Amino acid sequence: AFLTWAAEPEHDERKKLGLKAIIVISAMLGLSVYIKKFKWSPIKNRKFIYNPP
Amino acid sequence: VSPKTRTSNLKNGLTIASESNPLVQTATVGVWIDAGSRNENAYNNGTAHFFEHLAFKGTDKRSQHQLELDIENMGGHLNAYTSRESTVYYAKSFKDDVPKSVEILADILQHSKLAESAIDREREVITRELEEVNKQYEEVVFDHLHATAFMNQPLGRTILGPRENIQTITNTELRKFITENYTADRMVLVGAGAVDHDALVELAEKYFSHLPSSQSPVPLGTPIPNFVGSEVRLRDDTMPVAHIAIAVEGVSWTSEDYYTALVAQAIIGNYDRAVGTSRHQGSRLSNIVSENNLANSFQSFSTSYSDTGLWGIYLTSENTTQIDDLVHFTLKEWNRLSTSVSNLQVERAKSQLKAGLLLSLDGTTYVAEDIGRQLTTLGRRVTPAEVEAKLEAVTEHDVRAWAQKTLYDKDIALVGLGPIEGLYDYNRIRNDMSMMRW
Repeated sequence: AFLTWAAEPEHDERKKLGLKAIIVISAMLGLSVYIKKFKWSPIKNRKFIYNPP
Repeated sequence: VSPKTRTSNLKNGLTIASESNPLVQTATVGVWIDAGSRNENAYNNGTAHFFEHLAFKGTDKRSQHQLELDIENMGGHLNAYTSRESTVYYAKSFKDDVPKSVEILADILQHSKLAESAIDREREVITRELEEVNKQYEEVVFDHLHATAFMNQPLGRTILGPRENIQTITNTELRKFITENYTADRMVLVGAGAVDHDALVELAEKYFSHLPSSQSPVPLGTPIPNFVGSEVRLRDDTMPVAHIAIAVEGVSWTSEDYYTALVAQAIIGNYDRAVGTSRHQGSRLSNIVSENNLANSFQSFSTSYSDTGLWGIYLTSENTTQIDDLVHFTLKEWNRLSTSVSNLQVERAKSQLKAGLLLSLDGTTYVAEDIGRQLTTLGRRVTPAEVEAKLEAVTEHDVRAWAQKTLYDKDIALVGLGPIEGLYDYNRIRNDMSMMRW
């Protein structure tokens, strides 16, 4: 254990910062899906009537 | 100071309203009805317009030919139009031909034949009208505009109705429509020009006294519309001119913001490259558009109905690579009604409107149309003194407050016809309804 700490002494801080990053990034991913769908809905929902000239 | 509008009622509830002008020798009498296409359902949509054709096709007394001759002999003419909320039937004549004209109008409204043979004949004429409106681009644009703004609602239907209904309209449903809708409490007999009010009331008692009254008489101009932000694109690369309308939900006739909406509309104003003075107009949009050749014309509008309205602008342009600029600059001028307008623009627009609302009424038909419209939408003719007071009450704060709740960051209905490849998608147009700097 001690030697593992000696090789990577940032270990504890790194994993806590990673937890914060995971949470924020996941929420941003969820919101980015909502926003993309919101903005794209006029394109996805478009309908056509064709009357050949 | 114009002469006072006199108003009387009959017993059935028919209103008579008149404004005499002893300087003219002609008169416009007619019947304004608080009824139109909006009163149809989906199955009989087109009936009101169908009736307007049959009204001139012969009555129980005069045949089609006799009707023609009787009017020819009068010397003036008869005219009619059906809209979404209003039907009008009027007769322009000589001063002393007014009793003839009232009698003919009373006949065609109350005592029309609606003969199966004539229904069948008009059924083709009206079918041909479906393929020839196609040319009147402004009407094409505004009919699509109503269809999309009031998607699947009665205001969204056209006046002509679908082809399917035209083929299935019977004399029964025609008769039913005019029996339910053309009632005395919904009708106004209007005379303007060389008419005596007391003479017109006597003629009303003679011809329109046996009109049905409705079971539940509501006041004149009594109506829920749910506006849909949406777009119709009718791209046609072979057309040289693009026609674009953009509108938001506007104000009804009786809104408290009715005058505020008119002032805001006057701040943007109209423009037409073919008119000499248009390059010098005060409107900011006019200056941008004229300096940059962005459009052949634009026309701001504020259409009202009993319970809603559409406020917006109609643009025509040959500049097909700068449609984006035209739309961008137009909507940025709308943004400024929310963010920037001050007493400078507001007082200028009020000045221009105080005259404009009076100027419009320059002939007997315009006066009659004004009395008829006001009586069927508000229940009274509003005096110019009252109109001057309501306009004066509009402040810059009122305009900004109205624009912030009606225009700012709101959904639009958008119709484009012609070479509109350069018109961007809905989001980019709707994003111009706000300013990120504000």
